[PDB]
Amino acid sequence: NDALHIGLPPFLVQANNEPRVLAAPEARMGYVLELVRANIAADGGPFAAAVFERDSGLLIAAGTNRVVPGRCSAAHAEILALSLAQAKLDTHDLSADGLPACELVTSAEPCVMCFGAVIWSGVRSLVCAARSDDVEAIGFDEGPRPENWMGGLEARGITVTTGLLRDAACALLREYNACNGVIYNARC
Amino acid sequence: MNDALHIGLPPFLVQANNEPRVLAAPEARMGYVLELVRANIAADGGPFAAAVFERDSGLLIAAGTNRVVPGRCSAAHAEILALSLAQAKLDTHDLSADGLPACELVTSAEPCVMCFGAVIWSGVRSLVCAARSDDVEAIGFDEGPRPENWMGGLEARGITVTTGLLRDAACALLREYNAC
Ligand SMILES: Nc1ccn([C@@H]2O[C@H](CO)[C@@H](O)[C@H]2O)c(=O)n1
Ligand SMILES: [Zn+2]
Ligand SMILES: [Zn+2]
Repeated sequence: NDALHIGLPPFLVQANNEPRVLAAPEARMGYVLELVRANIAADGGPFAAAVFERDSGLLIAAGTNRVVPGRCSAAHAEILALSLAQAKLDTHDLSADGLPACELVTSAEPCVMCFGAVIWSGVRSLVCAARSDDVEAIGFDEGPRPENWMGGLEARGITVTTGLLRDAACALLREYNACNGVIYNARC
Repeated sequence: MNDALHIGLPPFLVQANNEPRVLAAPEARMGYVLELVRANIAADGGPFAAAVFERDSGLLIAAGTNRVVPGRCSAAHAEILALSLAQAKLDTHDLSADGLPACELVTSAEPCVMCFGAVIWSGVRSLVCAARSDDVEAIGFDEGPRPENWMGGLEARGITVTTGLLRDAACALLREYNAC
């Protein structure tokens, strides 16, 4: 109660502690989707994200949705990934002098809150898997984002790419929803 | 710290989140939030503060301030901290959980797009702002690309919005921050 403290589950600490370099976009997203599955198993939401150095593929920090277990509605994957990267690099601005250009790789297009977080973070690129329609058509609300939000990011100098490994990302979302119920199911 | 995400709070804010406070009148609530603004500036933070109160009684639940630079966290806006600390105190991610008294976010200035979203997901049923978006822009702070008619967006989701409460007092503090 004397500070904002969002604990990270073991698999996420593991992810943030082990050096990892993933050059290809598919490799980066593949890893982020692995975190989605691991997070679901760790009582978290079906969302994950990670900040990588854009030009080297070095993983800086990863985050996942810890809203329920962390008793914090702001604990979205993007918020955690961006904040943990900033804490590690010791700056609130990921585009600060001397720092490498950063990229946020996310399992799904950001909700309105994370959309804003991306703009303030300093990352220079956003790479998404599942599309907004995918998540919303599955019961996930992205919230009221501004018109042509992608264009807005582009105007902020933030490059946007979406649909990367979309099929696998959507499969994981539907898999989560298939088990998102109170009635026990051994398959879950 | 390494593992978890840990945003430390300055002395005045730790105190604000532990001392009993019941402020019935909206102006009393905002007056207190503005006091946190000045204290935050003295504590190397941005000129913004916010607090979550029980809407009817005025019982203070939690307070937050802009700790972006000293906390090395761009998401550490006043609103994010206030809503998050309130959720931690009430043991839930949803401030609208059945049984909980209606909550209200009293903030020193209209929210940026990130905090606009945070308010929506928080469970608060009311938002009360002092300084207007234009006042914030007037000292170099960006509200970001918020959707058209953001206030209507909140009202459409069951969140009442009040703006301009003690606006001039809030602006006096914003201008002072800019000058110094
Ligand atoms: N892009 C998105 C979309 C949704 N969510 C999460 O799933 C819940 C319902 O949409 C939301 O409450 C939130 O936990 C998310 O983290 N990120
Ligand atoms: Zn989000
Ligand atoms: Zn904000």
